[PDB]
Amino acid sequence: KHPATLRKYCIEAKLTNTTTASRCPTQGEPSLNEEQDKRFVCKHSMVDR
Amino acid sequence: LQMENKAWLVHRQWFLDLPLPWLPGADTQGSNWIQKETLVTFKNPHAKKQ
Amino acid sequence: KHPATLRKYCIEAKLTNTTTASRCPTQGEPSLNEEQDKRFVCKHSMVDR
Amino acid sequence: MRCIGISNRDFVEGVSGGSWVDIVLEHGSCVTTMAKNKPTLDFELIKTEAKHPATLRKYCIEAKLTNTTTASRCPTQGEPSLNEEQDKRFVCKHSMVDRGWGNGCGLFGKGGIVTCAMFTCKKNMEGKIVQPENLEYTIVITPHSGEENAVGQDTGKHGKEIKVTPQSSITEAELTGYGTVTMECSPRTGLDFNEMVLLQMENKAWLVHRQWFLDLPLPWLPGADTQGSNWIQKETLVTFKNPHAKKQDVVVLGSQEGAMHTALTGATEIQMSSGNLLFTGHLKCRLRMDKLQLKGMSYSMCTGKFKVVKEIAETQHGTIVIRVQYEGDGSPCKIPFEIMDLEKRHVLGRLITVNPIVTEKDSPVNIEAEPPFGDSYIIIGVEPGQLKLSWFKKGSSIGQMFETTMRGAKRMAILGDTAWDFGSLGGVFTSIGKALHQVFGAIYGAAFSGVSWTMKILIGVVITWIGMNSRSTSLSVSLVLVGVVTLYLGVMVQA
Amino acid sequence: SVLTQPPSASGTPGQRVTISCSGSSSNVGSNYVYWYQQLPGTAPKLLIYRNNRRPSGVPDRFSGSKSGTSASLAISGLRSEDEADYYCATWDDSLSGLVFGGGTKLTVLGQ
Amino acid sequence: QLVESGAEVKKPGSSVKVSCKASGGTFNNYAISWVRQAPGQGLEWMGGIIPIFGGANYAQKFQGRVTITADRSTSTVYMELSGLRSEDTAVYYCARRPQSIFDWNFDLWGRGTLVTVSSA
Amino acid sequence: SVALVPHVGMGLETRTETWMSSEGAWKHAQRIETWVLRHPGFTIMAAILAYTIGTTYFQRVLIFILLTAVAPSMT
Amino acid sequence: SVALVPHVGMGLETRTETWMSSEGAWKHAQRIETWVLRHPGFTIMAAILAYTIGTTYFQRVLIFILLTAVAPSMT
Ligand SMILES: *[C@@H]1O[C@H](CO)[C@@H](O)[C@H](O)[C@H]1NC(C)=O
Ligand SMILES: *[C@@H]1O[C@H](CO)[C@@H](O)[C@H](O)[C@H]1NC(C)=O
Ligand SMILES: *[C@@H]1O[C@H](CO)[C@@H](O)[C@H](O)[C@H]1NC(C)=O
Repeated sequence: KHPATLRKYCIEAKLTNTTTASRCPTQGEPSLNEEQDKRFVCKHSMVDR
Repeated sequence: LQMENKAWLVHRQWFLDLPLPWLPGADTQGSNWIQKETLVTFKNPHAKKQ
Repeated sequence: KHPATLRKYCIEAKLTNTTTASRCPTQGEPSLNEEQDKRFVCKHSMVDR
Repeated sequence: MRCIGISNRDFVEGVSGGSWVDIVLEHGSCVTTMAKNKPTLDFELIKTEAKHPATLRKYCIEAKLTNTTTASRCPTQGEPSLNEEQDKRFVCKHSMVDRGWGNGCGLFGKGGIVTCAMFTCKKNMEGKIVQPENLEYTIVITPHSGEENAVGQDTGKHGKEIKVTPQSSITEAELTGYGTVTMECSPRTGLDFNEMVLLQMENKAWLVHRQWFLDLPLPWLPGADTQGSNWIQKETLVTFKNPHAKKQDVVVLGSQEGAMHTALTGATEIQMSSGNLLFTGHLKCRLRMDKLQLKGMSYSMCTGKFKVVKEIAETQHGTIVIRVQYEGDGSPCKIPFEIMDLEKRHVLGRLITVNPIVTEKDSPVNIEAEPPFGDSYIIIGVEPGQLKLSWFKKGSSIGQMFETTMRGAKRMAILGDTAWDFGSLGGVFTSIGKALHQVFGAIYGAAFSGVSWTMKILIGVVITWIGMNSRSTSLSVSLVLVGVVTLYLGVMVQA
Repeated sequence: SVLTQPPSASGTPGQRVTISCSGSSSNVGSNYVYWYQQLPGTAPKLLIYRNNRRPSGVPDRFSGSKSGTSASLAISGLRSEDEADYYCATWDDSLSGLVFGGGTKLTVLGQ
Repeated sequence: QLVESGAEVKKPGSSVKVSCKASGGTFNNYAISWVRQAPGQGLEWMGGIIPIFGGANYAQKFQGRVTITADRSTSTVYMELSGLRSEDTAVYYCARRPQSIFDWNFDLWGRGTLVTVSSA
Repeated sequence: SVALVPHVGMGLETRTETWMSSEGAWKHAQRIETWVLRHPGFTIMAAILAYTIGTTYFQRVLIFILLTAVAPSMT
Repeated sequence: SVALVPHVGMGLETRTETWMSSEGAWKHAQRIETWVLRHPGFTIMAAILAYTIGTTYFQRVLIFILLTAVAPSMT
């Protein structure tokens, strides 16, 4: 009786508002306003430019 | 553990070691999922686009 | 000529909008809505209750 | 400027007696071929299409149960039977329950019980297949002149897309001003599509091994079924539970989409929405340059003033590209381009844009050249108004040899025994090496099939240790070589 | 700085008229020059791309000229259709942006 | 193949976001630039972006005042202007160009969104 | 995957049957058997390596068994 | 489940990055490390058993890694 939630796992999700940003070679890293929000999933990588 | 009208009696450590996005349980907004990288894939096949 | 900013560093900061959240023992972690905004610096700890 | 700017660019230099060269074209790469008296060309594989795919299974990733039926026999009276137990659209299982006077049997034993539920599929993944004759590789050939590749909606007079199929594997591309280029490709020695499956999930598709696809532990339809209702391994998507020995139940195991995604790691992702497009894999082609001539070789030097409209930009292949306009007379003229030392006493570099010419006065042309590793000077034009451009290259010859050897080893890692055709001109050493590589690759693929990269690292370390602690010197050397190659392959694998 | 362009242009039907756009070493003569026709109450239309190459849309009567540090647009035959504001856009290496001209309103006589 | 956002009437000191929805081919193959034409004035280039790459570049006049972004999920490009003022009144266009750094031939245009900084 | 970290050795087992005890009792062994059948080449190499490394037949057999069980498991 | 046969050592790997390659590169090592951290009691037993069974130091270590890798992945 009287259970308390310890953790809530996610088993199914949806991704929206996909957006990309780039800073071309030697000039550092790209900036997205979405990286400030923690409900956006972000990743950094290099592309040929 | 309660997953869509089924329940299990699991070990607490095993439960907390699950590699899925999760919320603290104290969470109310329900949107600051953490460990989200376990449920999303990032692709840069030829290093031309992400 | 024509410099490009590679990075911007913070030397003098200020803290405002400090908030805190607590969870009773064995019940997991506290949840702060601010903790979803990367504009907020956060840290987790333990306090005897 | 497309092949420049691709990190996987490859430089193929030289032709044999016959003006042909063997090249392997990969999807993510580029091949730039240079001959003694031929225009430099860029080769890219930009499209692989599989047509008219045929399904062979329709594995179910999410099912449900709707008509649960149970049958029981009192103890000592043998197993029960249900009518649905002969229905192929039903999942059944036999168990035991405790029975007695309270239950309603009257014999106090363990009575057989069987429960059946109707299995219905809600989501499935189609494992289509294609005939190796239905593949179609699209290859773009561009003459790699300083001439701009043009803008869309108006003209496509620069890029030349040649489609190659197993039926018509020899095709000719007529490049305006450079003659024609003949490609003798072997699409039948590429992916071996007879052993491949085009696995299509909800909105995502993968190219997977066919035996791996046929060994998947999910319920499947033969692929010729239009009504379903005859799934094979229905037991893999359901669980029968008899808590204690009182009541027997059955439930489905939940959507297998995520588990399938986990199972697909190491399979390359393809496209199957608007046709079956595979942006993965290679194509071996033999390139015939006999009818390929430099454009405007019967021109006179410009004898005018060039201006650099875009400063020298270094690429990631060791070369440099410079964009020069022409303000002079006799517009269709050769550009006097050299890469010398400070005193202009030696020629230090080679321009890989052979025979740059100016078609129009104000039209800019961007030359690509490979300067030396030291300090060098780009000289553009003639005495009146000559442009002398300084440049410095950071690398070194030893480093370049190391990088070239590493790229060759990587090519062998991916195109095992097909790398020997990458820039082959026939040759006997190449043939002997290719045969030896075929034998060794057969042995290695037999001994390391289905093994992960961590297992490869472990086995390589074990074999290297065995070789180092060996009595025979020849056996020690052979084992050390095998172990080091295995370590390299385990470090370079799963990409 | 910006591509200086003639604010006022005048012509008569059946007459060939050209517009002059003069830039700097980094505006024009170092980058392609694009000419646009912008009628009132409508978005600009690309007249000539690259260095005076006609897109399929514009008729053959339209054409442009490019020089060492200036450009020009040529009109084969004239009409009231050529009464519009004209802009020469070219990438500026020093300005680091697509800089149009001042805009040329071409007036066609016949009223 | 390029459709812009509807008309917007704003107030001084505010911020306005303009939407330009391109097709799939134009999103993954071409760049999109933002040109604003003031009332009775010549064309002006604000900035652009390669939607597939997403790195935005702006005219030196608009540093810190214009934000251009793309929505790869909806295949849309947005321009956000901060510090709206009387002189910011103009029509705004989104044009489709190749993603090469030398060619700015706008072979496609939208229809312009009138950002009217006034009261009606 | 969550499927790679099952709830087996948690020491919570009672007389009541578990979630998929009947199913999952032999699934790992069946997978190893299927993998060995599909990859006879790696089994021979593992046997040779175990014979070479193992001083005694207990060491050799244990090494071979562990290698054969590991090869599918890592994959 | 289907996730336990992940299409890893099937050959036909091109120069284009495969599906979930980055994560799958180290997921298995991560899970073994987490298992060893959460279950140090079995790891010590494996070390003792490998030392006893192993004659030479190389055999001891090989048996140790084999045991500690099979233990979590065994199910
Ligand atoms: C995501 O996109 C939708 C439009 O489809 C928009 O309404 C919403 O505000 C966006 N969310 C964020 C966080 O940008
Ligand atoms: C921080 O506190 C101030 C105090 O009035 C408030 O105006 C502001 O909205 C707060 N910021 C956040 C992000 O909550
Ligand atoms: C399941 O039961 C329903 C009862 O409404 C029946 O109509 C249907 O035919 C049954 N399906 C079977 C027996 O497969």
